[PDB]
Amino acid sequence: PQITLWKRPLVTIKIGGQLKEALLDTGADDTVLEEMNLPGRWKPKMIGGIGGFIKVRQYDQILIEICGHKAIGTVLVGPTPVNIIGRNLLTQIGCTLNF
Amino acid sequence: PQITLWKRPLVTIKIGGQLKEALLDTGADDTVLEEMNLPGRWKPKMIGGIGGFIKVRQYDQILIEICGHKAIGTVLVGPTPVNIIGRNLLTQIGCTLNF
Ligand SMILES: CC(C)[C@H](NC(=O)[C@H](C)NC(=O)OCc1ccccc1)C(=O)N[C@@H](Cc1ccccc1)[C@@H](O)[C@H](O)[C@H](Cc1ccccc1)NC(=O)[C@@H](NC(=O)[C@H](C)NC(=O)OCc1ccccc1)C(C)C
Ligand SMILES: O=C(O)c1ccc2cc[nH]c2c1
Repeated sequence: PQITLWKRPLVTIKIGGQLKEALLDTGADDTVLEEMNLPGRWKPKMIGGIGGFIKVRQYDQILIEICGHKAIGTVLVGPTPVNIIGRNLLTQIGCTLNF
Repeated sequence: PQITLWKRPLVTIKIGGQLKEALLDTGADDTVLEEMNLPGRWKPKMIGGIGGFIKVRQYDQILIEICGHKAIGTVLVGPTPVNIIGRNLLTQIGCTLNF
């Protein structure tokens, strides 16, 4: 699709077999989602943003669908106020900025 | 341009005869710079991110060029480690996300 930016670019995602919604975020290096269980072993990570740092669990090689488009990569899970799809997954679906 | 997301989408901006660089940020409602010398007065404003909330300095009607595209809008000055072009200005240059 082509998504204009008059409102937040929230889209449907599927992860862990569950439909969620998440922000397509070109200002995020990483993907950070709300609390959920994911397969495999996680490792602790800190991520920083506006306001400071938070503690997350890093899961590698996770399947996610973003508007039906499949990506595999690292998903961070933790107490974020919004589900964020970062560049690590945006690149996998061939997402670009255009003007 | 059509900008891929393998690295941060930093672009040249011009504000008050100063060239800077800033991140094209679809996850930012607002535009936030670390500094400028924006014409005098400002209004306080709160913004939030992943780590919590921060007070910033709001300036209205600021003229900015983003990759040579002229825009006018609100610019916040706040504790961001990276200059951020948010959706309030991305819309003005016709920027979209595409996949
Ligand atoms: C999501 C993270 C993985 C992401 N960070 C990174 O990519 C990394 C790895 N961080 C990194 O490099 O950190 C280095 C660092 C950290 C701390 C100190 C010094 C240096 C990030 O926070 N990125 C932000 C910018 C940034 C980039 C690099 C370093 C630091 C900050 C966004 O682009 C990102 O899009 C977030 C996503 C987000 C949205 C909503 C909630 C939480 C997070 N938006 C924002 O932080 C913006 N906020 C907002 O747009 C919101 C939601 N609105 C808002 O506040 O509106 C007004 C309002 C709200 C509430 C009440 C009243 C008014 C902000 C830049 C303006
Ligand atoms: O999920 C956790 O138990 C946890 C605890 C501490 C840290 C530090 C970074 N990530 C963490 C996750």
